[PDB]
Amino acid sequence: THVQGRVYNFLERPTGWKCFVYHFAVFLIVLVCLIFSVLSTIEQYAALATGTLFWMEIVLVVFFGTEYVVRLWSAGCRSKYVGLWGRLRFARKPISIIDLIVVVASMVVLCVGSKATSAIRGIRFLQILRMLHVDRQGGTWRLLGSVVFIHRQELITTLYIGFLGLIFSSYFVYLAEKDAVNESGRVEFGSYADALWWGVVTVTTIGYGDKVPQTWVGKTIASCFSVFAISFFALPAGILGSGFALKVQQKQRQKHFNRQIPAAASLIQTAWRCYAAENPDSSTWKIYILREHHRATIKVIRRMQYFVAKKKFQQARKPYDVRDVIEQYSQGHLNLMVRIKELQRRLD
Amino acid sequence: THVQGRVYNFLERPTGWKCFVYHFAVFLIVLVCLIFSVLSTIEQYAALATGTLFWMEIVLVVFFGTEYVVRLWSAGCRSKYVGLWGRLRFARKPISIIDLIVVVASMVVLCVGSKATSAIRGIRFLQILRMLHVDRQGGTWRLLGSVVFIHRQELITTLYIGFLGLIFSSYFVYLAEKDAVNESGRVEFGSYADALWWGVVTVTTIGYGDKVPQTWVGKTIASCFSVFAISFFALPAGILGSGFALKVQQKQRQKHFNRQIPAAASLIQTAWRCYAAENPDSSTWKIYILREHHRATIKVIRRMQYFVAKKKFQQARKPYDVRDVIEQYSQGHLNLMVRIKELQRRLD
Amino acid sequence: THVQGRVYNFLERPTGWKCFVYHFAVFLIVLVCLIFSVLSTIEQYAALATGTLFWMEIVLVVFFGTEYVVRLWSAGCRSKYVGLWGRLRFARKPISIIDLIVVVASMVVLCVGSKATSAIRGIRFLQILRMLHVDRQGGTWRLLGSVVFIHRQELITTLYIGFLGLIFSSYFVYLAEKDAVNESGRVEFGSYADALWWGVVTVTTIGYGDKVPQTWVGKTIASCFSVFAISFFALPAGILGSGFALKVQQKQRQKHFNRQIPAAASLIQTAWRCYAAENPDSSTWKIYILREHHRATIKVIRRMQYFVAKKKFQQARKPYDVRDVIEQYSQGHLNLMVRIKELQRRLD
Amino acid sequence: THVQGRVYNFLERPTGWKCFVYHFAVFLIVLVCLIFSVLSTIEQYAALATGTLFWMEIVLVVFFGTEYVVRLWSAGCRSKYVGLWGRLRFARKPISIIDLIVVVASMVVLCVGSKATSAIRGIRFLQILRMLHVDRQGGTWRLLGSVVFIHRQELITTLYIGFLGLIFSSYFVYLAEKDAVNESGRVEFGSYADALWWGVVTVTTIGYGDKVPQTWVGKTIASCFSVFAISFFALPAGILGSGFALKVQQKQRQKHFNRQIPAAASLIQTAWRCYAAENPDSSTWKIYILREHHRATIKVIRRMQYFVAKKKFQQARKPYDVRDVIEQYSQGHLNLMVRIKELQRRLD
Amino acid sequence: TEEQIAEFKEAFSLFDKDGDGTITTKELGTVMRSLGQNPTEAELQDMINEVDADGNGTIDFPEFLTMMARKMKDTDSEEEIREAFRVFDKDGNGYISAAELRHVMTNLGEKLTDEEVDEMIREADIDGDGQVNYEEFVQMMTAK
Amino acid sequence: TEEQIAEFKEAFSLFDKDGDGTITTKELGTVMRSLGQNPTEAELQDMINEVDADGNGTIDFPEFLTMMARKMKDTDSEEEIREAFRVFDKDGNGYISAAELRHVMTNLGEKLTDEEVDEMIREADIDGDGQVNYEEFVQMMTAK
Amino acid sequence: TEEQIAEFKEAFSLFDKDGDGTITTKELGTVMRSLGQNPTEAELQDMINEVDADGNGTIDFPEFLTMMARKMKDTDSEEEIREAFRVFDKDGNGYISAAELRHVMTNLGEKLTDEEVDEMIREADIDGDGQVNYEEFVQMMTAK
Amino acid sequence: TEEQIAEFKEAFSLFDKDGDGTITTKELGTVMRSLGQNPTEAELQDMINEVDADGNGTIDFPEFLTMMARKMKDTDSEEEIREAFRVFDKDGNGYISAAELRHVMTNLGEKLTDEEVDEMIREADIDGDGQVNYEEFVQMMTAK
Ligand SMILES: COc1ccc(-c2csc(NC(=O)[C@H]3CCCCN3S(=O)(=O)c3ccc(C)cc3)n2)cc1
Ligand SMILES: COc1ccc(-c2csc(NC(=O)[C@H]3CCCCN3S(=O)(=O)c3ccc(C)cc3)n2)cc1
Ligand SMILES: [K+]
Ligand SMILES: [K+]
Ligand SMILES: [K+]
Ligand SMILES: [K+]
Repeated sequence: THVQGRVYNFLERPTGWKCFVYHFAVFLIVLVCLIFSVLSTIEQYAALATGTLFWMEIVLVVFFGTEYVVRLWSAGCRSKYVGLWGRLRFARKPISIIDLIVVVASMVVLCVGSKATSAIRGIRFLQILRMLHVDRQGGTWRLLGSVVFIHRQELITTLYIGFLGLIFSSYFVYLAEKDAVNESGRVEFGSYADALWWGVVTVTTIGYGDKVPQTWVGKTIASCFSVFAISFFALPAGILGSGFALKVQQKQRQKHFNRQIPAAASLIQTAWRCYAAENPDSSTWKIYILREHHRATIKVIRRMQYFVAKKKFQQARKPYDVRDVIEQYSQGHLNLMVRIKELQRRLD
Repeated sequence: THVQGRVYNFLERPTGWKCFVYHFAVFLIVLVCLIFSVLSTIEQYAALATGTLFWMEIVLVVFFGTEYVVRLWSAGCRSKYVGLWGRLRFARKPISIIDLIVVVASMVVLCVGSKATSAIRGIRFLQILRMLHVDRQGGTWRLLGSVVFIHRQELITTLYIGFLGLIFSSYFVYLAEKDAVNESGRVEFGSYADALWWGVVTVTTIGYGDKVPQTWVGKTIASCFSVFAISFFALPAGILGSGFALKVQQKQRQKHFNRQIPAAASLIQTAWRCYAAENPDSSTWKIYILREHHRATIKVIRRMQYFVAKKKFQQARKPYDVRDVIEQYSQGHLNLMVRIKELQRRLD
Repeated sequence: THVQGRVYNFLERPTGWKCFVYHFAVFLIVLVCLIFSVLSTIEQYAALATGTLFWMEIVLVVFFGTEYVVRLWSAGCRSKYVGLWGRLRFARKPISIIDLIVVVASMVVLCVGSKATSAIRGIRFLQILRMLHVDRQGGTWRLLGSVVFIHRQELITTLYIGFLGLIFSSYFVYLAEKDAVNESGRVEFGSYADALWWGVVTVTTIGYGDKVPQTWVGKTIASCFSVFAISFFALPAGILGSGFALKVQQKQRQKHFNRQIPAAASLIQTAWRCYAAENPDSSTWKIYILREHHRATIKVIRRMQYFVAKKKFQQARKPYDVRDVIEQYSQGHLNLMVRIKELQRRLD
Repeated sequence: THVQGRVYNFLERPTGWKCFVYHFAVFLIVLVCLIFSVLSTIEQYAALATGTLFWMEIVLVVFFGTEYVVRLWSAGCRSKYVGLWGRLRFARKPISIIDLIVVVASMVVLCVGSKATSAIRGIRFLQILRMLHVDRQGGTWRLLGSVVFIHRQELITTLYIGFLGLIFSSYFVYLAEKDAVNESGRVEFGSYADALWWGVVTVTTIGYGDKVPQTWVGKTIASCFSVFAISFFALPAGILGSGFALKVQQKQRQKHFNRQIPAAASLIQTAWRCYAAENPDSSTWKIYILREHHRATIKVIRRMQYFVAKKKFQQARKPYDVRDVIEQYSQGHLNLMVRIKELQRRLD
Repeated sequence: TEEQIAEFKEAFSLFDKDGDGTITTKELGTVMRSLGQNPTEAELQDMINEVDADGNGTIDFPEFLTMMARKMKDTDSEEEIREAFRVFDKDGNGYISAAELRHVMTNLGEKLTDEEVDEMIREADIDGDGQVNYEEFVQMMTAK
Repeated sequence: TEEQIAEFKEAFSLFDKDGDGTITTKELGTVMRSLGQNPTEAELQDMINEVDADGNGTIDFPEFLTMMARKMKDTDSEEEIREAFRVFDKDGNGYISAAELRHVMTNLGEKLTDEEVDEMIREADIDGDGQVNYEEFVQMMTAK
Repeated sequence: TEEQIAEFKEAFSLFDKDGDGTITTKELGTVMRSLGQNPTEAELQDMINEVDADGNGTIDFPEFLTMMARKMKDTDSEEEIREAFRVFDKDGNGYISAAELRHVMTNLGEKLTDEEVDEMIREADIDGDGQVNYEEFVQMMTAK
Repeated sequence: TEEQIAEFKEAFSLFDKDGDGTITTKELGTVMRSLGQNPTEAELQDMINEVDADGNGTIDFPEFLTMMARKMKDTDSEEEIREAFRVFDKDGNGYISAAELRHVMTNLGEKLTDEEVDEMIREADIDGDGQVNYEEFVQMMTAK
């Protein structure tokens, strides 16, 4: 039944170019439908857009619905997806929920709208929402969440500190300039809310220029603030960049080392050997060639061997470091000198 | 008296979720009281805010005051805090000073205000000031100060250089454009103060746009300035990010290595052995089995052993590096070849 | 015929100062001609510029045309460029196409224009286009493309995510503020196009200030957006900087290690030895001192040796890492202990 | 004559706090005089400033002049500064030229001005120029220049590329919007000069907002430009930060390793031994215990030893790396196995 | 757990063989060589590092009990075993070939007896184009 | 390919020398020492690492066939050889000196017999001021 | 300090044992083996690296005096000892258990004599639920 | 330079001792042991690495000539020597003490004969409070 897995990997785990050409095409179709929705807002072009967004909509719903059904049937190539309950587990994950919501809500809106302005008010958001459909495996999102989690302390730190500096400096500016009137006669810093607004738009280096301080006190404080606080709203860029880079690079350098394969073999083998231990009449007992107490000790050794293999494999899943070098050099030199002494005794 | 340490670690060194839920709740309460203070500024909502900030204020002062007393009593679980003088040392540290000031000043303002606009003028700052209460151990601040101290030279450097470039380029612009009149008829660059203002808001990439150069000389200089000087007000972000990251990562990778434990044991043991050395009738003298001069040499050896352990432990407190590898390889190879020669002689 | 290679390396692979002085001079000439073209736009100075851009143009076309012909003749010093077809391959590469287009189009425009305003409309772009002529080997472009390719996943990721955040937050702002009227009476956020404009100019930290949100909902969303999304349009700076740095540094540290030379020797030598294997009457067969089956085994060994040398050299082309250390330590210690056992047996 | 070196290191190579307090004080004095000069520009305070800048000026010139003479006399503690010619070499370096120019020009302006508005027009620049006096050793500038030189290729690259993108995109915008009229009726993009201005202020993320594109073509191009080009004017921050950090850190980690001391000893010793070689009747010839040809071979060996020590010391001046580990492991293992074979032969 | 600690004290006596209460590397290698196994020194060292929590280099009886006490049917061990299979999975569909598995067991890592593999294969429904669902084996040998 | 696999089975028999079907390090070093070569252990190890794809440490017959099957006239091997020459090229023009090449062959790496070099030089048009185009050698020895 | 340097010259004579004025690794290992200690070579090396400031590899008499001259009751050594205890502190409250401390002393690091530990425990007020304040020990053994 | 290359061919003959034209590690260690020096293998290796530019492991006669040809009075060697002194300079003023220098020469690195140091000190004006300007020594021993 190779057809099933074939179309699966064509749809879910794409490689090559034909796959890529397909997914890129679908991306272009969804972007194009979006930009028609963009042009639905402009009063100059709400004429054509509203009309052409009726044909495209039904085309896309039949497309993606057919596609979803094919996909859901093809998922059975996996092992945890076979069975009705397997399928129901396959629809449980997020992106499939997204696809289902989009298609079903498209059907609802198109069937109510033909016989309705709130329709299009919904269509625009659905067109916006379909973009989630591109990432077929959530690799981007998983990467981000990982790297954010690793660096949670740094980010909480800079967030806290920049927050405080914003609060305090903006209060001080508010006190300084609640009376200051703009050249146009209006008061920019009426309230602490507006000072907070100014502070946010300043500290992060945007500077619309809609609120400016006038008095020497405010300018002094704004200078110190803008010079010493902005750098806390710009750390995350560097942190996240380093994290993304290192994450990806380790994830692709681990595509090379092959000791993972023997270690995995060893792990599986000792695990099943341990399981064979419990049953008394297992055949594996013949490996030692009557069993007064041997049951115990054999179980002990095999148990240990299992946990040893477990940890060796686990540590093999990670890159190398200086600790490995130091420890192995120690062990080797020690075993060496032990043998040196053994021979130095053999001379007697 | 486990109740004491239990509530301590519930309040001061929190872990789990119940602790976290509590601290998060308290954070929400203080943020919410702040934003009511924010709305006290807006003339539309100074009615409700001033009123509701009377009930909440007394609720919070009884809350945090009770909390502080419980905390100060529970501190006795520590060893340097037992005793009245221990407590008085516990209140001496900064964050406790903060908490005390907030609660006491709250009591003062609420008792004067009920029987008073300067009151609320103080309340807003106290609400702002309570946010310090969140970090229970100053981890954020300690981290920042550490990383800043490490990179003090780089930061002084970039500060100095960007400062100079600002001064000189802004003077040149002032000379260029003290006559230039805006389209609205006013002169932006009246004084060197305003050119400095423009320079600060430019070099740091904000750009309110309230001051702009008009003449070709000013635009030329501003281009060169903005292209070649801005990068000195943006180094600190990268520096601080790298520092935070590395600091945290080393601080959590050191949670693993266990040679610290034997080295600490060794240190304590040789230290107390050295102290046992001085007293002549110590029992430890029996370890060697009469003391003509042995006093001296034993003290010498034990003294040395102490400083050896001291430095070994100290160096064990830090991560690994290539120096370790090189030195230990040298030592091992040398000891090896020495034994090789010893045996090569044994063959005779 | 050393003249040929001499002028080649003077023009194509420059070193020293005289070369550098020449190329720098040519750069100044092209920049200067550009800035005259700049001044051709200003109505105050379209008089002089249009006139002086007639003499300079013919000077430059004769200069660069003579230069191109000299260059194309001098290319024969290389080996893949000798022959008419070699030359035709030399003109096939991009930068030579650029040079040819510039000179030829210059001839066309100058001959049509003397006996014509669309001329100068073309001249400005050709002056702009000549700047490609500076990089004689495309080192900048090759570097960029390399480093971009390496980090393609990170960049696609941040692009995707920042794109989505832009789309969604800008839609939300549009809903919030399609009714909001500016102080000047006009509506900034008329359409979703304008909200996208605002979003682009915001998220990337420019902030012209031509579009601002007025309503508390918009300001809230803009705050969260500007604080949490901007950092995705600023990752590429850090990523690309690290990549450029590391790329260059490895490319210049590899100027030192010399094991590449023996490995290359070995590679070439075993390759040609393998090729000598096929011909039966090769002289190399005398190296072993009749050939019943020796043909096979000799071919097998030499084949293997070739692929061994291939991979050793390939791995020698790259910098060092911890893997090398670990593997070689293992191998050495193992070979050692094998010999230890061999001798321990020799004692019997 | 320890007084001389004492005051030298108090003035030139300061350490401690008293030194630091002095230099910090002098910095405050110069900053304060500057800010009076700042207030000389403001018409409200040109009264007091011009007056008080007469007393302070003479105070400072006598101060710094006395200081310079003391300094120049104290420089003789060094060895290359003793002698009149040594002093004349000491005044030749930049910062001393700066100090001399400031004091002398101060004398000139104060003596012409008392018996003169161009005076103060000069004073402001001299006050600005005195800030160079702070860095007593040019450590900041030397650091910057070093790190810039190391990363010259990357910076030239990004400069070139961002330059090109600016030129081309700004031309395209100019073509798009030479007709576009602002809401206020004026034409922002009159000339390509103004488009270049807009491009500079955009690409670098300032955004004054004085020039904005109106037409959909311009907005499209500006979006692509601002999203894909800005990151080239922000690389230098990351590059320079990494460079500063690494530079400083290596410069302070090299304060620890002590093999530099034996290597330096060895170097000096073999150098002078080689020099002792030439003179026939040197005493050092007795180290070997008649000289038929021994002259030659001894000179050969000593010459080699010198260059060996030279390179060993040179390499000792730098930090460690994996190359060291690999090479030394190889050498040690090889020497080992050689001795293994030697003994394996000894058993016969 | 009194019978449990009884059996564990019994089992610990077989390794102790004296009144020490600690297990040395030699003290374990002897027991193993009685079974005709011939482990390497570093192997016994690795076995004994992953039992002791004191770092001294031997197994106290509480450490022995801690080892015995924790369970193989674990939230994490299940995932480890499942992720170990996937190294040998072509296309990652959750199935592997019969002959492939037989080849991996008898050749890689600690090579198995052929009859042990013959037992292993028949534990699971091997039919259906020769493919086998390895999560079945996981649930089986994690059932304890 | 039946005659091809016939010859490859024949050739594999010379290394196997028994009914194992796998080639050990010793099992290859013996064959080589029959030719009077005296390779190092690590040399045979490196030879045998770059044949097997199982990681076990010997050469199965399919691995032997995989080795024989792939081609020297390759898109990548051509580039590798061409880039190997350039290490010895002064000015990178695509030409090298006769005497220089003779010196490199007879001294560096696995030193060649002089007469082998005498054969090597005359394969290419060596005249024309003594220079030689090495891409000619590349196309020659990549013609197979 | 004349009696101090007198005693230090006396003590240095016991290690010197001749007119060298420098102490070799062997020259110290002999003295220690007279006490029945049996140190390792690298141990004596580490002992002797942390005395000399010349880097030559022996202890001059001024270096010996420098060692003796500096004090144990130090601002930094106090902190080091205090921070060494905290490795063994559960909950970090500044208290540790009696039995725990006895276990750590007699087992980890350079194992102590039991009676030495019996002396150690009774130096401090051990009562009060068996807990002990270790800063007391710190102040004691840093009193000199 | 004909007498120069004559003397260099003469000197090279003393190391060659046969018609090889290359110098082996042994081939140099023999000459040195004739002088009663006893160098280490790695020492001769380091000596010989910094002569050859071919990487083969011996010294051709042109390499020998290249060594002899380049000069000690160099723009860079002067700076290296000057910067080597500064390691031992307190306060960096360009002066060092007489006794300090005598101590450094006779103890650190390749220890000198005392009379050699007695020659060394008197080459420079040592008077003037015992200080000495080491740039004088630099200019002297870089005068060749
Ligand atoms: C151009 O050269 C530079 C530029 C900047 C630095 C640098 C290092 S640490 C740092 N800021 C800071 O460490 C924090 C904290 C100290 C004050 C300045 N900022 S605060 O405004 O956010 C701020 C303000 C007020 C409150 C209540 C909390 C937070 N600024 C170093 C070198
Ligand atoms: C886009 O590609 C780029 C962009 C920038 C660089 C780069 C490296 S170093 C550097 N600036 C600098 O090194 C400093 C110093 C030299 C002039 C420019 N800046 S200054 O204005 O602060 C400045 C101006 C005037 C004064 C008195 C002090 C300081 N700019 C490299 C590549
Ligand atoms: K901005
Ligand atoms: K703006
Ligand atoms: K910005
Ligand atoms: K702006």
